[PDB]
Amino acid sequence: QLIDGVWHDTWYDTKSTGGKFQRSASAFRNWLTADGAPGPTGTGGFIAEKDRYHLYVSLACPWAHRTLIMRKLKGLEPFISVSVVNPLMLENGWTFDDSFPGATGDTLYQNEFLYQLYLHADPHYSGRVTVPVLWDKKNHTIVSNESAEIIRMFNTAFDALGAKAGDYYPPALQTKIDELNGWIYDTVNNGVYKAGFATSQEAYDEAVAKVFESLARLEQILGQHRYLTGNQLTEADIRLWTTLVRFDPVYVTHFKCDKHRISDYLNLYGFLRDIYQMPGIAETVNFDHIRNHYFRSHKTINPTGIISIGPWQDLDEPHGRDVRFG
Amino acid sequence: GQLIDGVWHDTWYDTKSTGGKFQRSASAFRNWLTADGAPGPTGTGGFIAEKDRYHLYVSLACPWAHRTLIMRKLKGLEPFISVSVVNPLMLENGWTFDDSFPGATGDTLYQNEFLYQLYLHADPHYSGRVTVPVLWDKKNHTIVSNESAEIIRMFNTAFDALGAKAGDYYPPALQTKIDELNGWIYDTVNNGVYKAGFATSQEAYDEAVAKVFESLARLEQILGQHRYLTGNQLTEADIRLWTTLVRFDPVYVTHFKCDKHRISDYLNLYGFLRDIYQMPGIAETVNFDHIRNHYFRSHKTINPTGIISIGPWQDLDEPHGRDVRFG
Ligand SMILES: N[C@@H](CCC(=O)N[C@@H](CS)C(=O)NCC(=O)O)C(=O)O
Ligand SMILES: N[C@@H](CCC(=O)N[C@@H](CS)C(=O)NCC(=O)O)C(=O)O
Repeated sequence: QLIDGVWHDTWYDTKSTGGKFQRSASAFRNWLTADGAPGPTGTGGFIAEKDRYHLYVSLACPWAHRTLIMRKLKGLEPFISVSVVNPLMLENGWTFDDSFPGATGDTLYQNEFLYQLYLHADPHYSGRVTVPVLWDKKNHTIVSNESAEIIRMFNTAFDALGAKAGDYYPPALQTKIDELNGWIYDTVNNGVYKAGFATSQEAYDEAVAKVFESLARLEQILGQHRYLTGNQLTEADIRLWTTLVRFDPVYVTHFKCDKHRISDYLNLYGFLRDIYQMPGIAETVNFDHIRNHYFRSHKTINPTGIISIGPWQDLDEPHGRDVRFG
Repeated sequence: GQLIDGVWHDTWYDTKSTGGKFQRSASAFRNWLTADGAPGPTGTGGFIAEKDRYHLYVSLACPWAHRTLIMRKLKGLEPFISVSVVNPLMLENGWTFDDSFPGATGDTLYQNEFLYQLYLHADPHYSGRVTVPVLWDKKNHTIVSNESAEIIRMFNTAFDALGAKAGDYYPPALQTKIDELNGWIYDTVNNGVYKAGFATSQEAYDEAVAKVFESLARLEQILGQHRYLTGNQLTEADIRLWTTLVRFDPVYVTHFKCDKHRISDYLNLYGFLRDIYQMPGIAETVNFDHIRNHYFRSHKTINPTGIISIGPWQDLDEPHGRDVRFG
């Protein structure tokens, strides 16, 4: 964590006294727009254009992963450059230590720590230092560090400039999507963390049951049609998939969500391989980063730092859900 | 923890050592219970098979201790061997006689507080690990054996003339095959899962866990040829493999990170697991609460939180067919 301009090695902190962290922690909720107008929150004028915006991600984070997937589906590679922090999130938090294969270092300003860029945008900044970060190269500031919104910007803001066709938040499906997003976040995306980081046996039992209850639900839905809302791929699927692709390799063992493996569900496993095999998506998946990060960064639950050999799986097996449905 | 010169050490066992290759009690307890009281190949004589003399201190969580409980059922030795179950929580005092946990009985002979008190009684200045199972001699108030591989040999024959059920799980004809299996099954599986769970470095874990799955693969091949490891006869090699197998999905998979495959993913190993589990008398010896509680809560070095994972789903009651499939 990063308190009023200074870092604190998990020293967050001595306690509280006014009052939640803080008045600038989600002060990065601006929107990229096509006209430069401010979005529904934050301020303008971050207008969609080339060679201006940049992504700071870890390949290990399921939230940052969303933005990489949307970057591929929408053909935004020629508009949006990418920096990849080191997988080992140690005492300094996200680090620009390259050397780990696929780690790039701060390829813009050559900083040494992710928290440095947060300061370069607000030196009096109080709050968490998270990926993903959508960065304005021209104002040297943070547009947004909220992945749920970054993927919506990517969805339309670049269309006139030549983005690939696709709308992952179509006005018709929006209420279904917001609804799915609601419980999928609480019971699955964030669910596996509530379980893996649970404080007591009682906490863990409640969290992990929610996880598997929802999996049974999703298995059912997938079920009646190819994706969550029907025959159309939406951001609700992408948001579910980033957790799913990490489930068998990390969450099952590391976060003790071990009642069933994704590979045990007919549909969920098919869904997993489906999106996995979409052109361009496999390359955004890097299991070394994923596994090194979780097993080595979380000393409070895996003190030994040992990376388990991992549940067996083959994501390249043809899935036939394109045929099966509708 | 560990006893040093009669003194228990809360897991500072010891402050290194400076002396060094424990000990004069590394001689452990290796006497043999025999039919006529003659001495076995180690230890001394006088431990003749009889009623109301011998007792067994176990944990329901321990695969080694579990071997002796199973042999006790198969051979019908309940009339001759009484049993005490220590508490599953193995903390800073080692095995404990804390009842309160269901299945824990306290010390049914002398109501001690700690397993290590029994060791001290046998050897007031004992230096070594305080382990289960312990075969205790009520007459001479000492320890006969604390070596599970030998206790099962004793159970297998020592009582044959006093009413033990017919059955030889180490018969002359199969001894060579059995000894060979025991050798590699012990090093890569019974103890292999431990080498993996407690590996100090990533390299140590990598080598242990691969040998574990390499051996399961080999075992899967063997158990697709006949009902048991050596053919159509159950032997101690099966029993020794089984006690690990039954703990594999509830604990070793998650807790010891042996998670490439689940036993339920193997047709034959999973059949063999259900097959032995469903033999009369066997299921009573299995207590998943003791097992899952012991491993997750006791090993704070591996699992600081002491959280007990919900655990891989399984079902050992479903019929297995192995009684017919072969041969
Ligand atoms: N709500 C934000 C937060 C993203 C997030 O939780 N990122 C994690 C990755 S697991 C992170 O960088 N955490 C580091 C920290 O909290 O110190 C989002 O959806 O992107
Ligand atoms: N040599 C013993 C080994 C059994 C053993 O080490 N049991 C473990 C339980 S998993 C134990 O009592 N360990 C206690 C300790 O080391 O402190 C045998 O094979 O009978």
